[PDB]
Amino acid sequence: NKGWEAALSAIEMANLFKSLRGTGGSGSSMEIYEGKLTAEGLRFGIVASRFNHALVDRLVEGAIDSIVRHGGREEDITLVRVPGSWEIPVAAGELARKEDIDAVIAIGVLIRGCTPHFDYIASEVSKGLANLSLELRKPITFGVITA
Amino acid sequence: HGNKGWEAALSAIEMANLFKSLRGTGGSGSSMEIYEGKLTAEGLRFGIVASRFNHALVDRLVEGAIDSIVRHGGREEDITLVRVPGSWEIPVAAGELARKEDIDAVIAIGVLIRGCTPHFDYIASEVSKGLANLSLELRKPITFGVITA
Amino acid sequence: QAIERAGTKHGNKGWEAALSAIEMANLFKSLRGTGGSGSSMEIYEGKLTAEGLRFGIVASRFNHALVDRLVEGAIDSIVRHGGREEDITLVRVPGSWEIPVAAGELARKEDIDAVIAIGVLIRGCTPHFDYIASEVSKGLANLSLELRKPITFGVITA
Amino acid sequence: QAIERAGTKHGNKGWEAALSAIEMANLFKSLRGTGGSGSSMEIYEGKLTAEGLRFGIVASRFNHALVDRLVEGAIDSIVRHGGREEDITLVRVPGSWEIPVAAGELARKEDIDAVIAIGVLIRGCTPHFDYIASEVSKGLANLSLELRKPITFGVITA
Amino acid sequence: HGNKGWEAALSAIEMANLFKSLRGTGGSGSSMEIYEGKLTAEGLRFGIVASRFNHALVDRLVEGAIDSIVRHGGREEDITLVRVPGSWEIPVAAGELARKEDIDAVIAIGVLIRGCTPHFDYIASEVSKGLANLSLELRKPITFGVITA
Amino acid sequence: HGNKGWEAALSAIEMANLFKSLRGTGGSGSSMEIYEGKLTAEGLRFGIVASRFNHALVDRLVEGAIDSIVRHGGREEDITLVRVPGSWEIPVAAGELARKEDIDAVIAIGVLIRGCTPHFDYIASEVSKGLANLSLELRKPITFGVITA
Amino acid sequence: NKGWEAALSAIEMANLFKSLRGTGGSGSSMEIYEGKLTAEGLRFGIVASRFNHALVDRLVEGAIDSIVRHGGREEDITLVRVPGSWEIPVAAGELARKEDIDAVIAIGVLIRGCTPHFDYIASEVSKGLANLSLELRKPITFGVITA
Repeated sequence: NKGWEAALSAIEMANLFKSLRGTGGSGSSMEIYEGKLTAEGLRFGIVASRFNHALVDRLVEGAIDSIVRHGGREEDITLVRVPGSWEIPVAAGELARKEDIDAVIAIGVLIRGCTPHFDYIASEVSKGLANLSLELRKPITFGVITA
Repeated sequence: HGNKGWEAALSAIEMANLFKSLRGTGGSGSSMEIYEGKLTAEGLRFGIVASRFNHALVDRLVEGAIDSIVRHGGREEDITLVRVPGSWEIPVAAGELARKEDIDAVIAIGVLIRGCTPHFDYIASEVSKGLANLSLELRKPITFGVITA
Repeated sequence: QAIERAGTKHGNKGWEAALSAIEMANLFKSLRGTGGSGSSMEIYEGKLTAEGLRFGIVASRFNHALVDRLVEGAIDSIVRHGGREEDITLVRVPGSWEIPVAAGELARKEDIDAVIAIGVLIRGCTPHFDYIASEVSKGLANLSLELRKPITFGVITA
Repeated sequence: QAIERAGTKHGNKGWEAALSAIEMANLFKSLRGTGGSGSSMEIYEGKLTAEGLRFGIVASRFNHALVDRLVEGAIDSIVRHGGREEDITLVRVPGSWEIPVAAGELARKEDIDAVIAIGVLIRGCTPHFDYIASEVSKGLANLSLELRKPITFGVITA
Repeated sequence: HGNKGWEAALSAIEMANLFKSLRGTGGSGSSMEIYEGKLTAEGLRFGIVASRFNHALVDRLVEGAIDSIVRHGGREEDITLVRVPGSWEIPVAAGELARKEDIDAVIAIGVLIRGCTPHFDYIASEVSKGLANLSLELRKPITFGVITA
Repeated sequence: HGNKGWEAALSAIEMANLFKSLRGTGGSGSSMEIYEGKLTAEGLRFGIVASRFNHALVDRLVEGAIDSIVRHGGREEDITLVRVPGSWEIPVAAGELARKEDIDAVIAIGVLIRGCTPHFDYIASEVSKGLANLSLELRKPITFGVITA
Repeated sequence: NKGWEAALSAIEMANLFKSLRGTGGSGSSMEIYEGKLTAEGLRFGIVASRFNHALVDRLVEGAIDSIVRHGGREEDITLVRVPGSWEIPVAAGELARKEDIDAVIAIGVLIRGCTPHFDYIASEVSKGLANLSLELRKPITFGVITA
C-alpha cells in the first residue's frame, strides 16, 4: 500500500528537518543527521484526488492509519479533496504555505498504463510538486500510482 | 578505488578548488589564461546526501566517498552526512546543505529502481533536474554520484 | 609534436561553434547601438571580424583525444579571423555534467562577450533517453536567456 | 556490515569452484598411493573432506562488487567442509589478464595442493571474439598439465 | 553398438595393438610394408576418465566402453575408472593415468553444452587441445569419446 | 591521466611489487595470508616496447606511461624504450628485454588495424598469444597496453 | 607492394638487434634503442611459395629490389622456393638456424578470401612462424597476402 509508505517518508522528513535547523554538534567527530520514526507532535496535510474511488480510498486509508499508528494525533491531519490529478499541485501549494503544517502528502491515480505514448498530465503533476518542495523548502511526498 | 563514490568525491574536490581560483585575482595578461583545479582537499568542507534503497550498495559508495576525501588531504571532521529514504527526495535535502555558507560542495549518492527500460520514468527525471537547477541558482558545485540497479 | 600540428582542424565542431560566437557577439553590439533613421526595412547581421572581442571556452576532459582537436579548432577560428590569443580564457572541468555551472561563472564576468562550450557524450549502444545529456542542453539554454549573452553549443556524440 | 554477512553465498561459482578443488586434491592423493591388490575393477573418486589441505586463491579486482561475493563463496566452502582458515593464501591482481602468471607462482610452491582462479570478464554488447578471455583459459590449462596440479576455473561473464 | 562409448573403446584397442607392432623390427623387404592393428583386447590394460556433469547420458557412454572391452576379449580386471567433477579437469586426470607404465591406452568420456555458440566456446576448446597435446608428448594413444548435447 | 598508457604502467608497477613479496619470507601463520602489491615505483626498472602505426596516438600512450612511472616515484633513468614498426613483431622485441636480469617488468603499447570486424584476424591473435607465453615461460609480468583503432 | 614493405621491416630489425646486443649507454638519460634503414653489411633469406605465380613474382620482385635499393649487396640474399604455403614454416626454420643470416622474409598467397568460414591452413602458417621467431630469437617478417 503506497499510502502507508508515503506517510512514513513524510514522518521521517519532518523529524530530519527539525534536527537540521536545530543546534549543531560539538565537533570532534563526523556529524551525522538522521530522522526517527516517531510522529508525536507533528502536523500533516493530505491532498487526494477523486478518480478511481475504490483505489484512492484504500490509499487515504493507509496514510491516516500510518500517522496514527506511529504515535500521531488524529486531530493534526488536514485533508483536501480535488476533482482530479491535474489539480493536485495547485492545492498542495496553498496547503504548504501555511506555517502550521510540517509535511504534505499527495495521493492520486494516473489513467494510462506504464507503457503509454508518453503522458503530459503525468509529467506536469510530478514536475510541479518537485518545484514546490524546493521553492518552499518543505518536504512533499509523492504517493501516486498507475492504473 | 574504482567505485562511483570515489569518482564523485574527486569531481567535488576539483570543482571546489576551481571556483576558488576563478573569483580570485586575475592573471597579469600577455598570454592565454588557463584555469584548472588541483586535487588538494585541505581546508574544504563537504556535505553528503545518501538514499537508503539497497542498503548494501549505498553503504559501499558512501565509504568510498569518505575514503577519497580523507586520502587526498581531507579532514574527517569536515564531512556532514545526511541520509534520506528514497531517490525522489534527495534534492530537497541537498538544497538545505547547499544554502549553508560553511559548505563548499555537495555529493549526492543513490540507486534507482530500474523499471521498464526503454520508456521514460518520472522519478529519475526529477531527481537529476532538481540537482541541476540548485547548482545554477546557488552557484555551487553539486556532484551526481547516482547509479542504476 | 610536429605531427600533431600538421593535422587540419578546419571544419570540426570546434570551428563552427567559435564562428557562431563571433557573429553573435558582433550582432548584439550592433543592436545595443543607436537605431537607424528609417525610410526602409532595417536588417541586422553580424560581421566576422574578431578583433577586440573577448571569449571564454569551457571544455571537459573526458575522452582526452577528441576534445583537444575540438578546443584547438575553436582557438584557430578566433585567431585566423583577427582575434588575439591574449583575449581567450580557457577553463577545464572533469566531465560534461558540470559544464553549465562553470559556464555560468565565466558568463557573469563583464569582460566576456561570448562563451563556447565543448565536450563529448557517451553513446550507449541502445537508444535510451540520457538524463545527463538533456541537463547540459537545458542548463546552457537557460543561462543565455537569463544573462542575455550568447552561448554556443559545441558537443558531439562518441 | 552485518547486512553484508546476512546474504547467502551457497551455490555461486565461487562455491562450485572450491568444491571441485577439494575433490581433485583428494583424488590425486589417492592415485599417488599404493595400488589395489586386484581381483576387481578398481574405481577412484575424491572425498569431500577438506581437513589438512592447503589452498590458494587468485582473484582480480575489476568489478569489486561481484568478485567479493565469489571469493567469500569459495572461503566458506572450504571452511564448511572441514578446512581451516589458516591454510588459505589469497592473492589479488589488477585485472583478468595477469591471473595466469600469478597463479603460476602459487602453484609452484610445495605447500599448495590446489589453486582456485576467480574473476569476471567484460562482455561487449555485440558477439566478437575476445582476445583477453581466450588467453586466460589457455594459460591456466597449460599450467595445470605442466605442473601436474589441479587448477579450477571460476570466472563469469558480466 | 551404436553409442560413442562403444566406438571410443574400439579405437583404443586398435591403436594399442598398432603401437605394439610398430616397435618391432622391420621386415626383410621384397614388398611394401603394411601395418595395422587387430581387434583383440587380451592382455591389455585400459584407463577411463569420465565426468559427472549431466550424468544421465555419461553412464550410458561408460556402459558401452566397459561392455566393448569385455566383449572383444578384454579382462574386466584390467580397467581403471576415474571420475572427475566436470569436463574442465579431464585432461589433468588423464595425464596422471597416462604416465603409469601399466596402462596401454586411455579413454576420455564427457558431455559438452549446446553447440549453438556465436563463434567460439572457451571450455570445449581446452579439453580437446589438452588431450591432443598430451598424447603426442607421452607417445601413447588417447581416445576422445566426448559428445555435444 | 586516464589513457591506456597510464593504466598499463600502474599494473606493471603493482605486479612487480607483488612478485617481490611472494618469493620473500612467509608470514608467521595463525591467520589467513593476504598478498597485494603497493604503488611505490622506487627502485624498479622498466622496459617499454612501442609500435609505429598512428604515430600521433602511440606517442601519447608512451608519454602517459613514462609520466605514470615517474609520478609514482619512478626514476626516469630506469626506463628503456624500444620502438618497432608494426604490431606483428612486438613479441620478439619484448622477449629480448624480458630476458635481461636488470628488468623487472615490460610494457607493450601498440595500435591494431581494425579489419573486417566480425571475423578473426591473425595478427591480433598472434601478438596477444606471444606475450602471454613469454610471461609464463620467463616468470615475469608483461602488461598489455594495446588498443584498437 | 607488400614485398617492399616486408623487406623494409626486416632491415630495421637486423639493425635493432645488432644495437641491443651491443654495449649499453653511458647512463644519465633515458636509454632509447632504434633501428636505421641502411642495409649495408647484412645477410637476408627469403622463402617464397609457388602458387599464384603472377602475384608471387611481383612480391619477390619488390623484396629483392628493396634490399638492394637501401644499400644491400645482392650476393647476400638466399632464396628458397617451396611447393605451397603449408611448407613455409618448416623451410624457414632450417634457414633461420644458420648463423650467417640475420633476418628471414616469408612471401606467399593464401587461397580463400577475407570472409571465409575460418581457415586452418592460414592459421597454422602464421602460428608456426611466430613460434620460430621467439624460440630462435631472430626476426622473421610476414609478407603474405589474401587472394
